[PDB]
Amino acid sequence: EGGQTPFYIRIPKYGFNEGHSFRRQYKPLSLNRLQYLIDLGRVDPSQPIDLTQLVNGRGVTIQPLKRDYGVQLVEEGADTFTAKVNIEVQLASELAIAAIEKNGGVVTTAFYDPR
RNA sequence: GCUAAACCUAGCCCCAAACCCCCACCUUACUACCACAACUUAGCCAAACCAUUUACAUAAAGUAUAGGCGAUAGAAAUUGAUGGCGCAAUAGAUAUAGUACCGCAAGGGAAAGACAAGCAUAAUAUAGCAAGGACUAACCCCUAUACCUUCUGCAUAAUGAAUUAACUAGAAAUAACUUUGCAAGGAGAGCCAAAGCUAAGACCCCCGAAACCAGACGAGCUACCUAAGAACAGCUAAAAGAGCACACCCGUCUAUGUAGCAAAAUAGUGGGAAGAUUUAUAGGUAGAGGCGACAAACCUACCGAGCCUGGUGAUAGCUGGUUGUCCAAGAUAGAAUCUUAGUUCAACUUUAAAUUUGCCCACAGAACCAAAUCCCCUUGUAAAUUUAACUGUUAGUCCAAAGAGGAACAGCUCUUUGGACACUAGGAAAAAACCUUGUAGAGAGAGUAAAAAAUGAUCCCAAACAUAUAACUGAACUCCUCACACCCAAUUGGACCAAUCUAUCAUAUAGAAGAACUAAUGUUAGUAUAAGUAACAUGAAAACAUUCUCCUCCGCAUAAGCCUGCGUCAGAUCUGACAAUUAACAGCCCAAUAUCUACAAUCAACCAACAAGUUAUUACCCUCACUGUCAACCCAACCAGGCAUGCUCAUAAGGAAAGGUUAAAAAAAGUAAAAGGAACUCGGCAAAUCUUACCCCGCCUGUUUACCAAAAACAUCACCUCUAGCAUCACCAGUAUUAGAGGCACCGCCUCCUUAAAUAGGCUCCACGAGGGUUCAGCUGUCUCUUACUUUUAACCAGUGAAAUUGACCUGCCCGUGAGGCGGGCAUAACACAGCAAGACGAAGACCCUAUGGAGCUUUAAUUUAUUAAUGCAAAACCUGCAUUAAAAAUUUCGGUUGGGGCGACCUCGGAGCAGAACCCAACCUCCGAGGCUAAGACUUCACCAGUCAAAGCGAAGAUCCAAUAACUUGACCAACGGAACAAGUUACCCUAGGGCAAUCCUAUUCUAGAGUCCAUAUCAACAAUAGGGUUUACUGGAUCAGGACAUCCCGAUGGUGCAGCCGCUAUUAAAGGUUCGUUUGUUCAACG
Ligand SMILES: [Mg+2]
Ligand SMILES: [Mg+2]
Ligand SMILES: [Mg+2]
Ligand SMILES: [Mg+2]
Ligand SMILES: [Mg+2]
Ligand SMILES: [Mg+2]
Ligand SMILES: [Mg+2]
Ligand SMILES: [Mg+2]
Ligand SMILES: [Mg+2]
Ligand SMILES: [Mg+2]
Ligand SMILES: [Mg+2]
Ligand SMILES: [Mg+2]
Ligand SMILES: [Mg+2]
Ligand SMILES: [Mg+2]
Ligand SMILES: [Mg+2]
Ligand SMILES: [Mg+2]
Ligand SMILES: [Mg+2]
Ligand SMILES: [Mg+2]
Ligand SMILES: [Mg+2]
Ligand SMILES: [Mg+2]
Ligand SMILES: [Mg+2]
Ligand SMILES: [Mg+2]
Ligand SMILES: [Mg+2]
Ligand SMILES: [Mg+2]
Ligand SMILES: [Mg+2]
Ligand SMILES: [Mg+2]
Ligand SMILES: [Mg+2]
Ligand SMILES: [Mg+2]
Ligand SMILES: [Mg+2]
Ligand SMILES: [Mg+2]
Ligand SMILES: [Mg+2]
Ligand SMILES: [Mg+2]
Ligand SMILES: [Mg+2]
Ligand SMILES: [Mg+2]
Ligand SMILES: [Mg+2]
Ligand SMILES: [Mg+2]
Ligand SMILES: [Mg+2]
Ligand SMILES: [Mg+2]
Repeated sequence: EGGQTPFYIRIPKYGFNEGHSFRRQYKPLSLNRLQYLIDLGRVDPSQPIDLTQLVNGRGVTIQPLKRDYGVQLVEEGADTFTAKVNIEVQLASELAIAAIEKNGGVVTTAFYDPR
């Protein structure tokens, strides 16, 4: 800025990003999307839905190398979800647990290390 | 018509593949043959200084991490791995060649081979950016201030260009926009994804410093030193840095010369010339180093720090450049910044896109203490806001107005409202800034706008006109017939396109790219201009055998250097062949071991000194090989220069000062000069003559700034001060009467005259000085005052034949504007030749300012102790590690506004007038101080960063980075107060890039009013007023020639007088003519005869 102290140096530091490379990330899998994938025949609800079968149906795109650890079910679309699925994900809000149980479904949260 | 112009390939560039190749020679390299050794990149460069710091498959990932946490730097785990839209002789390699040539050396480093400019055929005719309108007609008429770049516009204010041809300067990401594919997914793994992804398309130049660091090359020049050599006539004087003076060395003063004979010479005049002298030969000292009788002197022509290669395409807020066509939008609020020669933000500009209000604006409304301004309903309009994406400009000039500063002036600094300029056109003379006028083309149509004067110094300046009806003239404005994108800088958008290559046709559609030159003191080649100019050369006659005239510190030889460089023949105006220089002279040397090796040389004897100057034994009975041998010569680019020694000392040797002519100027050298003899001049410089006296400085001889200073500077005997008790590489084969480092400079003594005239001259201390000043006498063309002759130059004829310079020129004078070129007058047929120097701001060197350029010097400016030296502590009598103290260095910097730059103040924030009435507006203008939590909406110091107010609701009544921190957070400095973490004084040695209508007053005319023995006018004439003219520092003369005005000093004419008269005094008129010589001195005057 011509010698005047630059704008990006007169504003104090704060840990907006400290640790960002190690804060784990999870790709959402909304119930809307799960229903949409089930209907069009991409995932198969007559077979346990793990991460492999979510990806082999191109339902979510997992990036291991960017510190994604897995999927998280999100409550969006709890209404209108009608499917009997045995889904294994890496997180779940209690509303998603409900949405999967109310229709006679089992949901289990597993863990997967980056390797 | 010459000169030229043209061509193809010889080769090369980038890839792929494949791992590539007889003799002599380290001594003086290219020479057959005898007794030591090799083993961290600093820094240019970024941080806009600089100091820590700064780069040398794909993906992960520009992530972790490092970092004045600034600039920037930056992993790993894991993943998986024969060809050419190339050049084609200024290109491609530098290449026909690392040759020629340059340099001592390291090293540098070429060229080329196959009807352009310039001229001729054919010189020109008043006048003028060389053209345009035209015209029957080339000129004549009217119009018309060259181009680029930089400053606000620039008449050329300044910079650049002789001219042609060739070569020569926009490379790329982050987003965005456009067009395709696919679309909740895209992508040929890694990435993105709340319509996004993938692909393509578009956008970021060239030349130039002083410098820095590293490694090489240089002491054949010069500075000094070493070894072993050489020179120094004659006279005077006898052991001396003695006197006069040759060879030799130096270089005082003047003149010539200034691209010269010479990148420092020539001629004369000069200093030394037995010594501290001069000099040939080999060796040594090497660049922050050497050497230095210190001058920043010299180290291979350019040294306040050599040269070459590399880092290097150094960097450059600075200068200069930046190449096809056409159209369109397009300009002067401000803030911060080691900042005002620049950058970033804003404001303004541009494009694409979205949306709906934008501008003008009455009535109402805005405070207590003149102009106008603000705000909106309508109305005339069609624009405005918002979003996405970039560049560019920024502290401009003039005019009207209101203010502040300098008078209410100085064409003066600053703020504000408006206009114009940097855009077109017409007017006021020329004219950026006044008045008139804009949207662009063709017309041999038309209507208008503005627009005319009244009553001191070269040469006045349109010519004229008192009285025939007021209208006409006049633009690119407007109308007319036709056609329309077709007149701004920086910038931005768009439509076209020259030429080349590739794909397909086989000029088009595409794709590419070394893709376009009126301009960089651009580079290379060609040819011009100055120019057939400056300059150069061959003694005479002849019968080519010879004779004559004149000249030389020259000639012959050796050495050094060079290497066939005027011998014959044959071809030309130099090329080839042939031939040569014969060793006795000179070089090329030596078997070993021990021994010795005290006393000079000077005609070497007298006196006298100091600087002190080979063999005995052992081994060998071998013979002349090898090389230089020439010349007109070497170092200076080819040369009035440089070059050691021996002998000839004016020549037995060697040469030629005049191409022919005439006898102009100016110039150069020389000779002569009447009377006077320094009156010249800064000065007796030069020349002629040869004498004297003093004063200042330095004791003397000597040395120094190669190439502007030879001195009053350096050195020097003598004296003094400081340090040092001693081995084999200097001091030193030395030892306190010695050695090194400093100051000073023997010795003795102490710690009013001058001239006619005058600003000049007048601690003791002999001798000396190209030192400085003064004087006597003489001398002389220095001068009063020039003149003649000779030589060179010169001018002409003949031969040979440059260079600076050059935008184009068809190249006048006077006045005005701001000048050969503009305006108004005047002049004007064309053309050589020789002169001159008034003008063409006619073609190196200085001075002021700037750069967060460079290099220094000093320090009590900041940082360091790495290296050394002392200690101190551990380590096994010496070295290693750590710490402290010092010296020695090393790296680094020099804030801002300013009287007239310096001195001195201030530098952030706040309040009052300028800024009278929303907002804002400068000051080194005017006057003063300070250092509870949550949350709708807003205001703001014209950016940002900061800053400010706040309904409701819930609870109680001076920045960033760093360190200490558990913390809740915390501070100093940053006051140069948007802040480098820590840096001053100075450059007379500096280098590069660049910029350059007077307050106070002087004088004359107006009231006379005051005086003058009476009386203003015979004189001063006070203040003031009206006139023409300047005052810059504190808090440029002289010679030479002079042109001009009159405001007249003289001469001329006239009036009054208190001159009763010449002369005086004032006043009018008059510029044809004239307006002296000297002493002292040089802000230039003044004084004096
Ligand atoms: Mg600063
Ligand atoms: Mg720097
Ligand atoms: Mg070539
Ligand atoms: Mg070449
Ligand atoms: Mg021609
Ligand atoms: Mg001119
Ligand atoms: Mg020029
Ligand atoms: Mg020598
Ligand atoms: Mg550059
Ligand atoms: Mg600057
Ligand atoms: Mg326009
Ligand atoms: Mg309104
Ligand atoms: Mg028009
Ligand atoms: Mg074509
Ligand atoms: Mg080009
Ligand atoms: Mg050129
Ligand atoms: Mg001439
Ligand atoms: Mg001549
Ligand atoms: Mg021989
Ligand atoms: Mg012999
Ligand atoms: Mg001989
Ligand atoms: Mg002879
Ligand atoms: Mg001759
Ligand atoms: Mg002649
Ligand atoms: Mg005489
Ligand atoms: Mg002397
Ligand atoms: Mg002397
Ligand atoms: Mg001639
Ligand atoms: Mg004039
Ligand atoms: Mg002439
Ligand atoms: Mg600066
Ligand atoms: Mg500097
Ligand atoms: Mg104020
Ligand atoms: Mg302000
Ligand atoms: Mg603000
Ligand atoms: Mg409240
Ligand atoms: Mg500052
Ligand atoms: Mg400031």
